Amino acid sequence: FSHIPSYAEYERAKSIYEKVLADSKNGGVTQQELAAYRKAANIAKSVFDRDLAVQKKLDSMAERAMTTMYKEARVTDRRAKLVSSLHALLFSMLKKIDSEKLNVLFDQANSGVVPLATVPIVCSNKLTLVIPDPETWVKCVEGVHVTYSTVVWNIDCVTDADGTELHPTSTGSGLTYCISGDNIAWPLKVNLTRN
Amino acid sequence: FSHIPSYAEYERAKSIYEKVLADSKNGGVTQQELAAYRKAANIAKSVFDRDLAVQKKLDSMAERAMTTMYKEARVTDRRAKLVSSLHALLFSMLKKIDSEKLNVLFDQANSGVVPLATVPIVCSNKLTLVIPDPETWVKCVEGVHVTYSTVVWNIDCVTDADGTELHPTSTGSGLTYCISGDNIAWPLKVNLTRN
Amino acid sequence: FDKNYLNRVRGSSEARLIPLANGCDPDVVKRAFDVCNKESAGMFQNLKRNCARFQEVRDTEDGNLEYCDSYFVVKQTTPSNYEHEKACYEDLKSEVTADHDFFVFNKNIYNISRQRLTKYTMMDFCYALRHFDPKDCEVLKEILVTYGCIEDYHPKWFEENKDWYDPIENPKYYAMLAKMGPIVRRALLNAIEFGNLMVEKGYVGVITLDNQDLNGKFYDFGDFQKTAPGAGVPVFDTYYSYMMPIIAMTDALAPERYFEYDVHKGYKSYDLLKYDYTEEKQDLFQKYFKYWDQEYHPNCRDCSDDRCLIHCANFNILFSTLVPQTSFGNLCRKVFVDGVPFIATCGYHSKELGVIMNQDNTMSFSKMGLSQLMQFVGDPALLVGTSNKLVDLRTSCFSVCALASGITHQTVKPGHFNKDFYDFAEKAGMFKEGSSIPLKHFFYPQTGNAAINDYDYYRYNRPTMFDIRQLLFCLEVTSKYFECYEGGCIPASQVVVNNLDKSAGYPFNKFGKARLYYEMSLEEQDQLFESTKKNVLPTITQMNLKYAISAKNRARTVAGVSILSTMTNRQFHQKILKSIVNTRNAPVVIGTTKFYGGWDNMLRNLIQGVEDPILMGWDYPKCDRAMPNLLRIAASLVLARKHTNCCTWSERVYRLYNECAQVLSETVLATGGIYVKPGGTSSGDATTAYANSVFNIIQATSANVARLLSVITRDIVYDDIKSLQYELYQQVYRRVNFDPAFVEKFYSYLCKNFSLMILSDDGVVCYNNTLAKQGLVADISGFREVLYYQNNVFMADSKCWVEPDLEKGPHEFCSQHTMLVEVDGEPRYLPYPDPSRILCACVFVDDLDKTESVAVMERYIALAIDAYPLVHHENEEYKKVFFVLLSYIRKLYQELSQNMLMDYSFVMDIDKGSKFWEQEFYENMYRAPT
Amino acid sequence: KLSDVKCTTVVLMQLLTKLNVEANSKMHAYLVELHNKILASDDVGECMDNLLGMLITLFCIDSTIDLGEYCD
RNA sequence: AAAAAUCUGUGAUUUUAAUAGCUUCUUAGGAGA
RNA sequence: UCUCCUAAGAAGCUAUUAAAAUCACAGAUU
Ligand SMILES: [Zn+2]
Ligand SMILES: [Zn+2]
Repeated sequence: FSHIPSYAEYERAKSIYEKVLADSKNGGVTQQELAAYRKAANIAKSVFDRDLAVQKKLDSMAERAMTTMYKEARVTDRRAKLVSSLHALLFSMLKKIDSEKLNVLFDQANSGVVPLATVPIVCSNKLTLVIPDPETWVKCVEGVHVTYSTVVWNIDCVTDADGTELHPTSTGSGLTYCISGDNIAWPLKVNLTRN
Repeated sequence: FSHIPSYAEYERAKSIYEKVLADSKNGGVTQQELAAYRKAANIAKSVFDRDLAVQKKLDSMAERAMTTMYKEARVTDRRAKLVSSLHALLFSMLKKIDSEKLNVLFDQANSGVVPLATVPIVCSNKLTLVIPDPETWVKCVEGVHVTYSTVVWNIDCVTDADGTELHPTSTGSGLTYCISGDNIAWPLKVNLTRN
Repeated sequence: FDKNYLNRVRGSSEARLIPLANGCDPDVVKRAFDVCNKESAGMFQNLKRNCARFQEVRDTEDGNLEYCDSYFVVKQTTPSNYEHEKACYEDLKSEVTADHDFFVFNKNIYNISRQRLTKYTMMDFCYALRHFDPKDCEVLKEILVTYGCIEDYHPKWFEENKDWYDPIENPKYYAMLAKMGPIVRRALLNAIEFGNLMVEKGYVGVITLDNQDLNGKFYDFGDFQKTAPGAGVPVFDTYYSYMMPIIAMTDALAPERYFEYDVHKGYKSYDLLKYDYTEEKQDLFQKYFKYWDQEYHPNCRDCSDDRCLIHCANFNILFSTLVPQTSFGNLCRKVFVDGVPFIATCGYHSKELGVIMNQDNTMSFSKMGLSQLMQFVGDPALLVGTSNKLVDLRTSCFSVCALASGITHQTVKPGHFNKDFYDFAEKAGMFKEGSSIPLKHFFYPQTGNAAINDYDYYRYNRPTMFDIRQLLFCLEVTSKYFECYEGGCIPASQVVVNNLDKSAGYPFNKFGKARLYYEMSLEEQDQLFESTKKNVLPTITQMNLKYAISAKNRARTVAGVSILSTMTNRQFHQKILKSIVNTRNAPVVIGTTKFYGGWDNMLRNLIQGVEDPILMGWDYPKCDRAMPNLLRIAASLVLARKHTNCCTWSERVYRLYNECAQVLSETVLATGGIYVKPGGTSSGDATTAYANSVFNIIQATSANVARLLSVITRDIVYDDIKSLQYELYQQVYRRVNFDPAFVEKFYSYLCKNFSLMILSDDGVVCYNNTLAKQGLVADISGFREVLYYQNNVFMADSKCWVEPDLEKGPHEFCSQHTMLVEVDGEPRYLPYPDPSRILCACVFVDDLDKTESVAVMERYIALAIDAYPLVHHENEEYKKVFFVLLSYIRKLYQELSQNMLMDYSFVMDIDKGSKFWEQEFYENMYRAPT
Repeated sequence: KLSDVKCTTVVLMQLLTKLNVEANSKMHAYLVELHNKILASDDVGECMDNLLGMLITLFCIDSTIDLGEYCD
C-alpha cells in the first residue's frame, strides 16, 4: 500500500494539515484558511486513491504475462517430448521391414502399387490361426499341417484361453494334438509357420 | 465470534442515533446535528461490508478444504479393507435371507465336508468331496446316494488318502460302504455326479 | 360347360388340360400391374377380367395326375386390337416371345391364346417381396415352394418354422433366396435380347415387369406402335428401376464372381495384385443393363454432381460383390527415408465410390515435422504391412493382421452394492412383496470372448441396392428439411471442443490425450485440414467395451475414432452442427431442453396443425449394424450440400472419400487384431447423431412415397390428392431432373399431414388418420414394408405403439413417459422416468468410491431433480420413489454435520443453508420462466 | 424376498471376482451364466437353487475362515 | 483401457447492469458571518 | 468576501442482487 509514491505525498499532506490546523489556532478558527487546508487535504486524498486504484488495476497484467509465458514454456516442452516419442515409435516399427521381400513384392505390381490388404499375405512367414470349437479343429487342422488357400503350413505351438500350452502325442503314423477333452478351454490360438 | 463485536458497535450507534433523534424534536429545523449523527451511524454500519465479507469468504474456503480432506480420509479408509468388507457384507446379507437350505449347506460345510479345493468346479453335474470322519459319513451318505446340498448325488468312485481305491460291499438292499469306514484310514475322496 | 372350346384351345401342343372356368366365361384373379396412362398411374394390385385360364396336367410315373404350373391363358378382345396384336406377333417371333395362337371361336368371340405361361409374372414376385406382410404371404410361399428354394420342404413346413421371414433370425434365409438368382439373371438377359429384337424390327412402346412371364418370356404387345424399320425406342426406365433391389437381395449375378472362397480352405488361386477393375464393371453394365438410358462412370472421380454420385455408387455397390475382398482398402507405394525403404499410402480403392489417386506424391523424407510424423504413424499402411498374417474363424469379417502382442481377452466387471441406501429404502417400505416397482436395470458382467462376440454382429450388414429413382426423389424431398440452417467451413481458431481430456485413438493414445495433440499451432491444424482436401488419410479405429447400467443382457461397444479424423471433421461440420443445435420448432429436436417448460412446447408444436391426429412410433432393429452404406453416404452428402462457395466439387469428392475411409470402412483394431469393418455407422464417429437423424428422415419419406405410389388413383375420393398422386409417379420415374415447383408442393402436403419429430433414432409422428385409413399416408404397417428391403430387417409390431387419445401423450419418447398435469392453472405435459431405473440406480453403483454415500451427495440431488414428476403420478406407489430420495438427502446432510464434529468443527451454517432436502427447489425446474 | 436374492448375488459375484476367478476361462463362464440366470429370473424357487450352486464354488476357491461364524 | 454430441445442477475467477452507502470537483436553490 | 443544508453531472472506493463469459466436479438422454 505504501509502495506507490503517492502514499508518501498523502502522508506529507496529512502531516502538513495536522500541523497547520494546530498552529493556526492562535488567530482563532480562521475558517478562510481552514477551508483551504481541508480542500488541499481532500484533493491529496482523492489523487492518492485514484493513483492507488490505477496501480492496482495495472498490477494484474504482470501476473497474466507470467502465466502466459509459463504456459508457453510448458507447451513447447510437451511438444518436444511428444515429437521424440513419435520419432522413436516410427523408427522402431520401421526397423523390421525386410527389404529383400519388398524388392520382389513391388516387382510384380501394376505400376508399383499393391493394395495394402495383400502385403502380409505375400511378405509374412507366420500365420496366427484361431479355432473356436472342435467342429472347426477337425475340419481345419488336418493332422499336424494346416493347408490354407494354396500353401501348406506347419504348427509351432497351440495356446488355449487360460494361457497354457497343449503338447502333441506321438503315435505310429506321427504327432497329433489331443482335442475334445473336457479339460481344455477354447478357443485355441495356433501359431503356424510357412514351409 | 470476531464478527459479532462489529454488529454490537453498529447496534450501539443505531440506538444512539435513535435516542438523539427522538429526544431532539427540534432537529426538524436544526438538521445539521441530526445529519451528523446519521452519518456517524452510517460510517459505523459500513464496517460490515468489509468484515462480514472477509469472514464469510475465509470460513467458506476453510470449510471446503476441511470437508474435502475428511471425504478423502473416509474414502481411503473404506478402500483399505476391501476383501474383508466384502466378506462381512456377504455374511450379513446371507443372514437376512431366511432359507433352511443355505443353513443346512453351511452346517454341512462346517461339519467337515467341502469340495476338494483342486480340479476346479466347472459343470453342474460333477463334484469331489472329502469326508473326514465316520460320523459325518454316516450322516451324509446312504448306500450309493449322498446329499451334500439339498440335491441328491450318485457316487462313482471312492479313494483313500494313500491312493488305494475302494469298492462297494454286496448286500440285499444294495451297495454299501459303511463297514469299510472302521477298517480303512481317513479321509475319503468321493467323486459325485448329478442324479 | 363346353368341350369344343377347350378342344380348340388345346391347339397342336398335344397336352392335357382341365377347365378352370365354367365355360367360355372369363376368370377373375388378383394380379399386380404397372400402369401409366391418361387416367391412372402406380404399381397397384387390381383384378383381371379379360382372360380365361386353363391348367395343364401330366401323368406321373406313379400313375397320379400332377398339376404342373403350365397355364394356357386365352385373352379376349375387340377385333381391332385382335388384328393389331396379330400383326405385331407377325414379327417379334424370337424364342423370348411366348407362343401365341390366334383364332375366333364363334361369330362374336375373338381369342389370343398364349401357351404355357407360368402362374405369377415377374411383377407379382417383385411386388410380393416389396410389400411383405406375414399374414397375406401366399404369393411368396407359392413361388418359393415351386422353384425349390426350400431344399428340406415337406408338407406343412412353414408350420414348424415360424420365423422363416426374419432376415436376422433365420440363418438360412439368404441361402433360401439365393436359389432364385438364375430366374432374375435369365429375365435380364431375355429383356436385353427382346429389346434388341424390337429395335431391329422397329417398334416403339413401353415395356414393364408384368410383361415378362416368370420363365423369362414376354407375352403381350397391345401398346406397341410400329415405325420405320431399323429405328426403335424401347423404354426400360421402370423395368429396371422397380426390380433394382431384388437383383441384389437374391444375389442375381453370383455366377460372375472372380474368386472362389471357402471359409476353411481360403481363396483358390487368383490374381492377387490387381486393383483396377474399372475395365470390367463397364463390360458387366453393358452386358446386363444395356438399355439403361443414363451414363455410368465406374469411378466416382468423373461424377458431375451429388446426384450422379449416388446414381453411380448404387451400381458400384452391386458390382463390387464380385471383386475379391483382398483388393479394396488403401493402396500403397515404395518410398525412402534417408535410404531406408518403407510403405506409404498412394490412394484409396473403396467399394462404393471407386479408385482415387492422391494429388501430391513424394519419394524422399527428412527432418519430418510433427504433422507429417502423425500422418505416417496414424496411417495403417505401415502397421498392417509389418506384422503377422491373421486368420480367425470366430468372425465372418475380413482379418488382415495381428499385432505383435498377440490376441488377448478382456472381460467386464459386476456392479457394486450400495447397502447403506438399500436398507434405508427397505425401512421406508419401498421393497415389499407385490410392489409395483420390481428391481431392474442391473449391472451385467461379460465373459472373455465378449469383446469380439459383440463385434461379430456386423455380419448383419450386407450390400444392398436401392432403386435410384425413388431414392433420389426421396433425397430431394428430405433435403428440404435442412433448408433453414447455416453451413460452411470455419478456420481453426473458431473451432470449439466440448471436452478435451479424452482418448485420441490408436496409436496416439499411448503418449497422451487430445489435450496434448490440440496444442499444435493453428498454422498446422489449418495445413492438415487443407491437405485433407487433396489427399485421402486412412486411420485406425479401436473397439472398446462400455460399462453402464442396462436391462438388456447383451454387451455394448463404442468406436474410438482417432484424432486425425475428429481434428478435421470438426472444422468441416461444426458450423451446421451448431446451427442445428441453436434452432427451435423444427423437426430435428437435438438441442431442445426437457426442463423449464420445454417438453410441453415440443409436444404442443408437434400436435398443432394436423387434423384428426393419432400419434405413433417405430424402432430400427440394430440401427448401427444394419444401416446400408448408401444411406450413410446420402446423409453425409445431405450435410455437405451447404458448401456452395467455400469448396469446389473435387474437394467435396476428396472430403467424402476421407469420411468413407475413416468411418464407413475403418480398419478396426479389436482385441489384439486388425479387422476390416464391413459398413454402418460407428457410434464414436463425429456427427453420429446428425447422420442418424438424416437417415431417419430419409426412411420416413421413403415409407410415404412408396405407399402413396401404390394406390389405385382411379378411386381416390379427394380431388386434390387424386392429382398429386398422378403427378408423383411421372415426377419420380418418367423424368430425369427434379422439378422444385413440385418438390415444394409434395413437401407441403407431407408437412401438413404426417407431422414429424426426430432425434437421432427416436421419433414420433401424428398423421391425419382419415387419410392413413385410405392408404394415402404411411401408417405403422407402411414402415415395415420399406424397412424390409431398404434395411434388411423385420420390424416386429411389438416394438411399436399407437396412441389415438392425444390427451395421454406419447407412450414413450426418449425413454421417458409423458403425463398431463395442471401447472399454473393450465394443462401442460410433463415427462417422468421409469421408476425402476431411478430406484435401481441408487442401489447399484459402478465404483467402490461411490458406495460411500457421504462422498457423492450430489448424485442423489441430481437424481431427485429428474424423478420429481413422479409426485403427480396417480399410482400411490411412485411418490415414495421421490420422498425417499428427499429423506435420504436430509439424512446424508445430518450425518455429515454430526460426523464432522470429530474434527472439532461445526458446519451448521452450510447445513441450515441447504434447500435441497425440500420440495421447493425441484418443483421450480418444470415451470415456464417468467 | 426376491430382491434379497437379486441383491446378494451381485455382492457374491463381486467377491468371487476379487478372489481372482477370471484366471480360469471355464469356471468364470459358468459363474457368469448362473449369475445372469439369477438376475433375469422372477421365481424365487429357481433363484435360490442357482444361488446355492454359485455358493458351492466359493468354498472351492478359498476356504474362508469365517465359515464357522455364520452358524451362530 | 474406456468414443461423438445435447441438456441440467453445484463450486471458484472476471466483466457488466441495478440498489444502498462513503469520499471529492463543479453548477444551481434555501439562508447565515 | 466566506460558511451550513438540499438537487444534478462527473471521478474514486465499498458492499448486496441479477445476467454473460472462463475453469473444476456430478447426473440424465441418443
Ligand atoms: Zn457418375
Ligand atoms: Zn467447404
